[PDB]
Amino acid sequence: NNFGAIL
Amino acid sequence: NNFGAIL
Amino acid sequence: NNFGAIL
Repeated sequence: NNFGAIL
Repeated sequence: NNFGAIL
Repeated sequence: NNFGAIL
């Protein structure tokens, strides 16, 4: 799971 | 899991 | 898991 920014 | 920024 | 910045 992603809980931040993947720029 | 990602809890920060992956720029 | 990542809890910081990966620039």
